Amino acid sequence: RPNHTIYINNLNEKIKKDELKKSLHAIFSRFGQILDILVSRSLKMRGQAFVIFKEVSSATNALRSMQGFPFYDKPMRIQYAKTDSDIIAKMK
RNA sequence: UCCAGUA
RNA sequence: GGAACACUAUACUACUGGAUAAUCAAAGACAAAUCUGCCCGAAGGGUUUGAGAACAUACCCAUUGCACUCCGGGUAUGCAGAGGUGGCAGCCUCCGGUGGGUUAAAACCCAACGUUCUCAACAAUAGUGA
Ligand SMILES: [Ca+2]
Ligand SMILES: [Ca+2]
Ligand SMILES: [Ca+2]
Ligand SMILES: [Ca+2]
Ligand SMILES: [Ca+2]
Ligand SMILES: [Ca+2]
Ligand SMILES: [Ca+2]
Ligand SMILES: [Ca+2]
Ligand SMILES: [Ca+2]
Ligand SMILES: [Ca+2]
Ligand SMILES: [Ca+2]
Ligand SMILES: [Ca+2]
Ligand SMILES: [Ca+2]
Ligand SMILES: [Ca+2]
Repeated sequence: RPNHTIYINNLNEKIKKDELKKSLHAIFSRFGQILDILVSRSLKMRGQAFVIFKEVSSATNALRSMQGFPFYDKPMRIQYAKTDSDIIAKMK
């Protein structure tokens, strides 16, 4: 079910944390306001990224019209955040 | 291993 | 450069180039100034080497992973960052290599950035100067 944050995995693991951040924000800006974007290259949190929007309609729209997107020769796998992000929890 | 210049 | 004021010589370290005649050339960052705030100490000043650890960058193995506190493993690499008396933050200047601006081209300018901590060793000798 719809949520401000979207979970993206199947991301090219060879990509630097800085480059990936700026690239993600770029392809997801046309969808709405981006409060933040979490990326880690840990053992557990790599190949993935959380991307938070300010509006749920933005996220819902981003998921739908970006699924399987060829992001670094690897078709994205977007999904809704199972849980809510801290940024949003401590707010409303 | 010596010699110069430089640092 | 030369390591706890400062300078010089020597041993010595590094860059670059040479063969007793040891060439020319190349190579070279501590130059200028000594800032602001806060904070810790009995005292603030390391152009040395090493060892751990962390971090970064190449590959290699493993990982398809729901986080929001950094944090898989392995091989190689790191030997350029500097000054402003400790630390954190900011600012000024320098050196370096990227990316912009301006030019006929430079030169000038703008911006972002550049390996850190811990332990251990070493910090000589000769001379000079408060
Ligand atoms: Ca010098
Ligand atoms: Ca000297
Ligand atoms: Ca000395
Ligand atoms: Ca000098
Ligand atoms: Ca000076
Ligand atoms: Ca005192
Ligand atoms: Ca110093
Ligand atoms: Ca690694
Ligand atoms: Ca290593
Ligand atoms: Ca370096
Ligand atoms: Ca410059
Ligand atoms: Ca110029
Ligand atoms: Ca800055
Ligand atoms: Ca100590």
